[PDB]
Amino acid sequence: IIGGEFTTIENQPWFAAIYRRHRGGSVTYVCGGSLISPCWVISATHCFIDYPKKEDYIVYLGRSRLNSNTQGEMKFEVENLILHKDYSADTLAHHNDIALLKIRSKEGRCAQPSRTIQTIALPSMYNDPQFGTSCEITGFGKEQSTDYLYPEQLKMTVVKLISHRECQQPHYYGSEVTTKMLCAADPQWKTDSCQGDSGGPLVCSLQGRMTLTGIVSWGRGCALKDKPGVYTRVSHFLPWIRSHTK
Ligand SMILES: N=C(N)c1ccc2cc(C(=O)Nc3ccccc3)ccc2c1
Repeated sequence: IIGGEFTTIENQPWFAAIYRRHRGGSVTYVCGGSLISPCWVISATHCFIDYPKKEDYIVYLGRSRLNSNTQGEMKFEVENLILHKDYSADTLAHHNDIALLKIRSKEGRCAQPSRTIQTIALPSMYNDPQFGTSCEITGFGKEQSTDYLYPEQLKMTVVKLISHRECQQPHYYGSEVTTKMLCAADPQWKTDSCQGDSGGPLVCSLQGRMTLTGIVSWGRGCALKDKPGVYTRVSHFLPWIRSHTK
């Protein structure tokens, strides 16, 4: 997250921290995710497509720091890694950038909801917030594009949704951004998601309900002028999510 504020997991209790185990035992951070039901975390297929072995992943819920075992956190392995069969990547745009991770503790249990571990509601069909609505993003991604390290403390920021017609303007993304994607950015271009925030949530309060409107997917650079963050439009994928979690 470029700009924004440092936060803790009690403020974003649906946030999942996803890591990967390498040959030799080193563990590195991969992407964010969101808890949609006790056994299911939703994220972005581009985070996993090049390393599709479910055994390599570690998922934490209730974790506030990249290298601390936060009090109350829960650690999980991935029982089922579901990648979207029509996922694809263009030079900038990622398509069907959505994935499901069925999670299990070493005892075979799903998440236990608590003050610091909670689900986030899915959106309803054909009912996303209007352009100009403020939504929040959360993640352990880069603080500056030139950084190679990720921040130790979880961050959040607030951005505004941008219409499809504005996002398809020539100086924005043209025809590369589709109706299955949602743009969101800072009008002053000082805060955004960045590399390492992929898979994480874009949460919008809609009609008084906190909702997982989007999933961090792609963007040209980070916090660049006329280059919004692009998010998978979760409401489009409700049939896919329902069918793949049944
Ligand atoms: N400007 C943004 N909001 C934004 C969002 C997501 C991003 C993802 C990556 C990224 O590294 N994606 C990726 C990583 C590995 C394989 C495929 C895509 C880089 C910059 C981003 C900026």
